[PDB]
Amino acid sequence: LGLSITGLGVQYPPYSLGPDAIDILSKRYHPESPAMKKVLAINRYTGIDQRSSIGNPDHPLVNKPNPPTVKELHEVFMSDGVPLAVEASRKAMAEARLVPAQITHMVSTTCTDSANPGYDHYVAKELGLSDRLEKVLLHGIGCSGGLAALRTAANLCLGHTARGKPARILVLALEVSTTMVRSELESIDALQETRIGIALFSDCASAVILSNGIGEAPGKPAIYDLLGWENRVIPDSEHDLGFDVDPMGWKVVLSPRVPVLAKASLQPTYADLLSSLQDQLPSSYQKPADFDWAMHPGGATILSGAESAMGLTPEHMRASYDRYINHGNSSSATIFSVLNRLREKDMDALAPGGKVKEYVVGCAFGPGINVEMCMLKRR
Amino acid sequence: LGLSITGLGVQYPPYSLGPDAIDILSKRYHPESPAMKKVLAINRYTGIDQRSSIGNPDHPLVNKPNPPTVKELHEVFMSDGVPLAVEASRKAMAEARLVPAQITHMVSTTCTDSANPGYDHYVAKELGLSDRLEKVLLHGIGCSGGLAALRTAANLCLGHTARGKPARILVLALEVSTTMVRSELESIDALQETRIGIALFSDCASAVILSNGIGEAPGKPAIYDLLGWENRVIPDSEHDLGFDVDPMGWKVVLSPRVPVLAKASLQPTYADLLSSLQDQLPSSYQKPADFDWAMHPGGATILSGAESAMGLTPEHMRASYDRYINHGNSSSATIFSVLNRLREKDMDALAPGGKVKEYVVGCAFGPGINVEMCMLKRR
Ligand SMILES: CCCCCCCCCCCCCCCCCCCC(=O)O
Repeated sequence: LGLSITGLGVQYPPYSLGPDAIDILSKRYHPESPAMKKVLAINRYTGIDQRSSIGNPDHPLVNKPNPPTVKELHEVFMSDGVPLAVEASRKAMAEARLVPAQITHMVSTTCTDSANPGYDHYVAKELGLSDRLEKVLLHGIGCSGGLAALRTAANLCLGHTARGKPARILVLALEVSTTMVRSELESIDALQETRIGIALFSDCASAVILSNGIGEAPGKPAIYDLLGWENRVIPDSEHDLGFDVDPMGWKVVLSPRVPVLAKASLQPTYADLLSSLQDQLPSSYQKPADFDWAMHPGGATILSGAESAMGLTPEHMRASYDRYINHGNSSSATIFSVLNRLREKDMDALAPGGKVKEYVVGCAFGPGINVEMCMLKRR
Repeated sequence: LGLSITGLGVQYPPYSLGPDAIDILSKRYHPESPAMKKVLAINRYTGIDQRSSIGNPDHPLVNKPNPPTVKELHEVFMSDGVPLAVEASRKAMAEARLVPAQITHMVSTTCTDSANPGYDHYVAKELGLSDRLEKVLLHGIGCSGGLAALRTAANLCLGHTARGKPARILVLALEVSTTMVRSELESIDALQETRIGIALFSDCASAVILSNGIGEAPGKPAIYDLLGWENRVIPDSEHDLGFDVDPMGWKVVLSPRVPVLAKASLQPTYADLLSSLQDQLPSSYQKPADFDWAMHPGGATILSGAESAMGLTPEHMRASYDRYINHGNSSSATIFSVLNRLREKDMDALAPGGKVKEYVVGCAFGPGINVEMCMLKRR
């Protein structure tokens, strides 16, 4: 295929918040109620130690009499979110040793903004990218966005390959979820339903460069080679997982069924992934535990579910646990943060069998329910 | 390249709104004011006779004490817009002689909805498309979306060509703008600014099937072959055109510069398009007047601007005027409606000098400002 990730960059925002950040804001704006009690309790059962945020509980946006409107949310997405995407993209470009003029496409995603021009326009502008740049801003897909953007970039790379053209694609995910805290609080208080969104999600931008190899001076270094991918939708599961537009932003839909449906989808999707490319793999990469696993940490039960279904230890998904515990679920931006972390020396120390694996399965689930899986070779 | 459009389908909603529709609603919900007076005057000089709509001025969505919220807008996008998209897609597939299992990708666009799962998920499910379908839902681009989606589908088709696989891509645009009438009325009244969007925009869904030829019969019919494409961003023009998310939907941004910038972009974009394919065109197809022009009718001065810049008659853009006069500006869905109409016998009889052209230039502009242009060969 000639497809390789030649750079990765991750930018988390300045603030790191413990579980009491939610308690502070809840107390400030709502009297205690049964549903709030339940959710405040759940906020402490996730296994997330700290979450990344563009701000703290005293930020003016979330301290109005009302939750901020979707317009007010957009304003902060641009002032505090966009800067993170530019820095993540610069880092990925620096690692890949590419200059702005060499970027041929950009595939971006977010589920926590709506805008025309889209946020990718402003990022490309700050990076000084070409006025001829081909851009894709994906919408509709939430947490599976990082891998869906990577898969989309792969297809686009191969389109240029078919024409004998160099392709260097900036693949970007930016999520700013923590600003919707007051919206979720209002829904919990007024509707008295146990909405677990406030407990899970955080802010982040992450980027990789995907190259089709054409035009590279030979023997050029890469971090991962992209070998293959699979994608599926789980039937009759639209009502289980979603993010509905609202004058207050977007409202989380997240049912108890989600981690059950996700776990059941793992084994047959992995089978299809592996069968499409097994003849490219060595004898030491045959069963799920032989690989390192870059799982999107959608929640604690996704990780324990995956360990259970595939027969893995936590250390097989060490970088996933690392991001989840220390940063929380940053939706589409999390997966590239995981792949970035996985190749660092202190994750190497924790490799199952004392063997850092040459092959990595990536996996993510999102609204649909959409399942995304990919196979990487780590150089 | 082996790329062709093998089917097209267009579905307008049943209702047609004359210039009185805006008068009815404004009088019902707002006092007389200078800004309202100006907009009501301008409305009658747009060059539009009728605008296609999912409803009439007595629709309950637009007759509440306040404008509908973006949540209420989504509900109607889903109930009234999605069925148009399913039917436009069905018709494109029918002309292409394809069954649901043959569709390998879907590339969709809208700027008048935000949802997760996006509207494309629900359209694909209604059509019975594959659980393995690769989907792209574009955001951030508004009116240029039809051609951006076509261009994106072109790169994706070629991705499959690189692997020797068949690609048949459903390319879909759906816009429902008429529902934001109370939002724009409120802005005109409140801000006392002459906002002309209310007078221009309408509702439509349109779709094409783009094929990469692999596994097609030798010399398989098509309606158009896709020969090439160009895309550019006009620098320093983000403020000139846009669609900002808001509790009441999205608010139109439009400066006086737009017609001049659009007009001025034609010559260099066209020159680049043609330079990239000079020895694929006959010498009888060199200057703009040599081609038929499928121009996105953004407004009357866009069509007249193009005539002036490029030395064309109104009949060079006959299908563009036909859509504009009779249906209004349906944003991203308009271009495929124009391309569908252009090939009808009725438009043939109005060709410049009675010469129906073998090559068609498609052109659209949207927020960015993004310019898109493509070269089609008509069969
Ligand atoms: C800026 C001030 C910081 C305030 C305290 C920080 C705590 C914030 C709680 C997080 C709110 C979560 C809102 C849910 C976002 C959902 C993301 C997409 C999920 C999906 O794809 O369905």
